[PDB]
Amino acid sequence: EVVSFGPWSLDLSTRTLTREGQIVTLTTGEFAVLKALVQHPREPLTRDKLMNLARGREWGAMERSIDVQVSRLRRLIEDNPARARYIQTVWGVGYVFVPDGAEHHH
Amino acid sequence: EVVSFGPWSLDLSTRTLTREGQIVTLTTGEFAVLKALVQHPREPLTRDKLMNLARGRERSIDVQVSRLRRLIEDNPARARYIQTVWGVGYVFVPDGAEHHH
Repeated sequence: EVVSFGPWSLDLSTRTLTREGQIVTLTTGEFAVLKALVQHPREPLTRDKLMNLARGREWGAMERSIDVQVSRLRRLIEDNPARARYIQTVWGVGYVFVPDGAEHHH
Repeated sequence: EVVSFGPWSLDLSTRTLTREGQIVTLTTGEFAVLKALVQHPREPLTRDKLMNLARGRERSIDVQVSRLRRLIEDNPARARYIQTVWGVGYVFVPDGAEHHH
């Protein structure tokens, strides 16, 4: 079960993120949040749903953790982190994984 | 069970890190690694012992420690609370005391 997006590939078996031959170091949390997003393409996830998927509901009180984790994923995977395309912000709700990097209008 | 080090306080009950009245945002991993370290003061932990304590179920740890350091250390390049045990892993020194003392 390997998912691709632009130059990135994520292998959910070996829990590895690759690009251009190199395996990139992710934290367990970054991996868990990325996994959740790629397993829900084009579906908006609230910050709570993301934490519930990534880490379980016993961590729910550290919800703000997710915004930090997403911003670190973005610095890594986005052509331009300030203009994220793979992980887009759903305003007032949370985040959405767009595998093709397509804007809202398409 | 609240532990202090310099201006920092960590409440293992409410899982909150405070300084100067402000609660600081940690990731679950940063919290788990910090908890492990403060629960083992002056005991060198290998990278594996740290991962076993933090997450049960690991290069992740070095990244997590370096982020903890950027946050908690007066000078991150000269860590005093989280010191490097060369070739082994890391040690939590609550008073920030150097190796010679």
